[PDB]
Amino acid sequence: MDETVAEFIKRTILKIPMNELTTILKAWDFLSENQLQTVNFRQRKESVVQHLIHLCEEKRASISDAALLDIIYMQFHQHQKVWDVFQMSKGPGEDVDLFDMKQFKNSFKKILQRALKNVTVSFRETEENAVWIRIAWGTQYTKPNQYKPTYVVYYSQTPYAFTSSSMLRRNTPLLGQALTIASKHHQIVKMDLRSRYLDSLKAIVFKQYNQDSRIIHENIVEKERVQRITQETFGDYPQPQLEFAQYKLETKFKEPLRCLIKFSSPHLLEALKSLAPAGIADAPLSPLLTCIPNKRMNYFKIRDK
Amino acid sequence: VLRPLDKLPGLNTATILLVGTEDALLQQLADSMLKEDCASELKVHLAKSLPLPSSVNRPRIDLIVFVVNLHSKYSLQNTEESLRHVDASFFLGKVCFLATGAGRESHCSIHRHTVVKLAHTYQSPLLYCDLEVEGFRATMAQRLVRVLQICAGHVPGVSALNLLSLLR
Amino acid sequence: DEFMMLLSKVEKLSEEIMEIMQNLSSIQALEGSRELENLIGIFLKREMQKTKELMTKVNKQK
Amino acid sequence: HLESELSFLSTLTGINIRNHSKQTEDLTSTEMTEKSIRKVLQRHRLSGNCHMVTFQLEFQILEIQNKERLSSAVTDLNIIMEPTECSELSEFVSRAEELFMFFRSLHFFVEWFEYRKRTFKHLKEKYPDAVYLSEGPSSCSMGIRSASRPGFELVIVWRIQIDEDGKVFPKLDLLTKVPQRALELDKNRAIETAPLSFRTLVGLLGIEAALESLIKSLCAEENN
Amino acid sequence: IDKMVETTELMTGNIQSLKNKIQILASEVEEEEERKTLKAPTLQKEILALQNALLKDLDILHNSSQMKSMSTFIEEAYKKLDAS
Amino acid sequence: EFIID
Amino acid sequence: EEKLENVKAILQAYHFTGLSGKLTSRGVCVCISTAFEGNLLDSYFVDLVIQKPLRIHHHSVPVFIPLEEIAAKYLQTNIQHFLFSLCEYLNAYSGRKYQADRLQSDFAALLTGPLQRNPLCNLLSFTYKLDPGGQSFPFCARLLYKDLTATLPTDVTVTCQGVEVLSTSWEEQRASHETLFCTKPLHQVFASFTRKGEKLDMSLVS
Amino acid sequence: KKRQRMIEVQDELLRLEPQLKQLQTKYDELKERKSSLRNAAYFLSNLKQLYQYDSSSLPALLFKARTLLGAESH
Repeated sequence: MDETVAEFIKRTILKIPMNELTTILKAWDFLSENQLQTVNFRQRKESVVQHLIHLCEEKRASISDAALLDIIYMQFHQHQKVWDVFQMSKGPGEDVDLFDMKQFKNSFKKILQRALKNVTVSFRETEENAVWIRIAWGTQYTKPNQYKPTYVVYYSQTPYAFTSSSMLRRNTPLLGQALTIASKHHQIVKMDLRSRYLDSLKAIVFKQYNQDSRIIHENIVEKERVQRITQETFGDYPQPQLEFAQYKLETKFKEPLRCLIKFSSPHLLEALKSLAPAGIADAPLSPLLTCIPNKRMNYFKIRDK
Repeated sequence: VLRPLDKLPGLNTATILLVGTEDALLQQLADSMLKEDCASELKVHLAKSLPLPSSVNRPRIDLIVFVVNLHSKYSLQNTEESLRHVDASFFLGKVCFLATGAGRESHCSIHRHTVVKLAHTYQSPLLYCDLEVEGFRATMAQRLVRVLQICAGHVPGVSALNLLSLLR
Repeated sequence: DEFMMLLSKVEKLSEEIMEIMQNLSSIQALEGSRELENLIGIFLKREMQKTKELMTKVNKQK
Repeated sequence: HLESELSFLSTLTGINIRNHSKQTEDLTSTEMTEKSIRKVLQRHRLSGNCHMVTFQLEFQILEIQNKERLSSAVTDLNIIMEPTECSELSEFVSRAEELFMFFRSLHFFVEWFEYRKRTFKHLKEKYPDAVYLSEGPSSCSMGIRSASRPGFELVIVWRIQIDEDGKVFPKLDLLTKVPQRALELDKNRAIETAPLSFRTLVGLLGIEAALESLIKSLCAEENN
Repeated sequence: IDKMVETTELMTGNIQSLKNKIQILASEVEEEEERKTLKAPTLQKEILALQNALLKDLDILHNSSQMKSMSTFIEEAYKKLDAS
Repeated sequence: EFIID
Repeated sequence: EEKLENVKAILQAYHFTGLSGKLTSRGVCVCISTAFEGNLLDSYFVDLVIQKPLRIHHHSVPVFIPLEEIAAKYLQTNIQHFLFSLCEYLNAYSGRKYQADRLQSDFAALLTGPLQRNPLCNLLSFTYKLDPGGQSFPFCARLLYKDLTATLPTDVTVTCQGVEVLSTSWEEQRASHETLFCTKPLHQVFASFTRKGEKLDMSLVS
Repeated sequence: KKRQRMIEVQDELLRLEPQLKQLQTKYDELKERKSSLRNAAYFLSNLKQLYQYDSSSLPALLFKARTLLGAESH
């Protein structure tokens, strides 16, 4: 029931598909169990997006949880708006003995509104211990832009804080800036993992992903070796990168030669695993691609050797 | 280097040897080659490069079918890298050039003239097909068996040498 | 052996030192205090006989 | 694979697991309101030896298996081990019954015993005249004797203290007494501050190096 | 924030110069050295501090020293056999 | 790339 | 017999060592199982590779409560050359960081507000309500753990919820809460606080 | 100014980290250097000044006497 608040809620409601109305709307708690029966969810789209917005017209909806609704929308649609991964690093000393959720929500909002004074920062501490920040950016001259926010999934005590690579404005050095000040770290480093599958980034960065008698195949001793090296470089259940794993050359052709190799697959690490057995790749498939999760980063920055 | 007559034949054994970089299509073609219950003991051999690591007791290869995937230039360049390991007595009757992927004609990294020039400069039959579809395998695999019974000498009127004089 | 002679002396000490320890009633205060049974590093004639019968026989076998 | 299990027990030192016998007293009867949570009381005997220290384990765990979880727990634990060495750990043999942390205290109690025994066999063997040592499995008492002043003696006591949490706490005391022959000859405050300055001395050099340097500068004052 | 980093720069300059002068001092400390090991046990010194009892025990210990001539020596020998 | 970016 | 008398040791190591390592080729997988005092309800799967350049392969040292996972990357910055000692200090981090995690799952209703915790429960900040007498003023207890190895909290702040110094009874209660939290775990305290504060007397101001 | 604010905070974060490390080093060096020699070079020379608490040996002797029975039981 406000400007760019009711309209923002309306714009983020029809985005979700017809199946997950109840699942998303139970989470943000504006609709108590009594209010869910008033709206009939099964008739049409424009009917539900009009009666649901009315239920917060009577609830006097505010941007603080209007952004939260977008947060739960993104938690079920994290496989869009390809995520950056930032990596914090404290110096020498003891750990952060006081990462209060209250203090972190305060120490992020304070530093973010210190310079970006017009923002609607809305945290939603998830049950997997991963603070799901969403920041609606906008300079002091303008209102906070909720059209394209920058969701930040800071895993609570982890150095790593995934960030939705939405625009990469002059705020992305301040997004890391307030992230490394709220969480008591010292340095922010984009580790150069840029994948659209957040549940796949979480596994890669935290290393939580693997924890006939007549037909005589003449090259059977070679196919077995191909399978062995494929099963020794891709052990089991390769995670889905689904990201443009860039490879920007600076290599002399055997002065230098530049190209920008971009692997584009719906499931990258399971496509490379099915390359050597398919004959597209050599059996010792190059570390160059196999150590994409083992390096926890797919936009590399090292040089020739 | 493979030779056509280094090994004695079996008894009713007609052992083809499919040579192609992709082995999924080779395995499907071999499955289709034995789906029908023919009168010959077909011991189909698969491969990727004719160098064919030197293992004794290998039967007298009565046919080599260079499956050239027109979609991939690797399947060609490896074929010419496998044609330099063949006898001049092997290309007479006991050599066929399968050209899979052709007919789709939109994925062909190889022009179908280049494969016909390759199969005409070695004076051997070039049998076109599309190995990704079973409906064109089972009718082409039965062509590779009726060729195989010709080169293996199972039809007692037609030699391998007589074959390319019919497929010229 | 020298250790066996010392063990015989220890057997003599078993009669001597234990009697010397029994006479010294001041040392009886030790091992009888909560600040000694815990903080001070936390009838033995037959035990010393077991420290002679099961030690002189065992030392020789070594 | 059992050879590799022995190898793992050699590097991942849970100490040697030699005599292990797993029996199970199934107690899923109706006395415990069979409609409710399940349970089973297994019992295991786990005897083993360290480099020198031994142990035997009487180990009976109640395995509470709720209708949705398995709240594994312990009901009976009896430890038959070394005497004074586990008298402090006898607090934990009841705390574990009031278990895993006996394999982390005794896991580092044996490292402490190594840093005790090998350092003692270093200091006494490398040089033992001014140094007498009360050579025992638990007797950490070294003699000192300097003859520049004819009546001096010192003893450092390498006391062991393991808390209730299983953390080893090295009590590096200098439990000092000079005989009455020359107690009042130096007439300086060097002896009154000796056991407080010992805690500083160990922080300078290595813990064994500090003891060796105190030996070389206190009883080797006659040797040097 | 500039006053904060100016105070921090005053502090860091104070410290680079002051830890330079005490690293000269620390070389002096090593030259005097020339010629949780204790943090955990930082409170164990009170037990050392903790008379009629002292004199009686010492007199008994002198007699116990004669006892220790046969007892401690046997212990120093039995454990030596155990150690060997 | 030769793992250059 | 040897297939059962020397294989059950692995099963015996499962229930007892807290450091049983699966004998997987190319890196021993130390299945670290952890217990609080006499109860155990988690196991942590750290995956290693047997390489003289000592690399952990892909740990399950919990990354949701990730100071262990940071310790899976930072404790080896202290000691890793001895798996002897790393297996202890990592089992210490996992055995305390589950204890505080297990000191979390107890909380049912004695507390009114949400248990605003930390990963590893490094900061257990719960606004409970123990009210022996009825005069309602709750304590928000921010249990601050200096070390991730000691099971018991280190810095106890049982702060009165924005209220002045009440009568001596409630100051006595705060001082008793501090010393009962610092020395005795909440699993053994908030079961002894309902027992002492019988009938579950809640508050009026909170 | 906002970009300058981000740069100054980046310096302020770096300044904070550097000052924390420097103060940790300051405290460690103060303790070690100032107290070690004033205690070691004092005591080591005071021990030299000596060489070149009455119940302590009583407790040591009691421990040694208990060690006799402890070794006998071993």
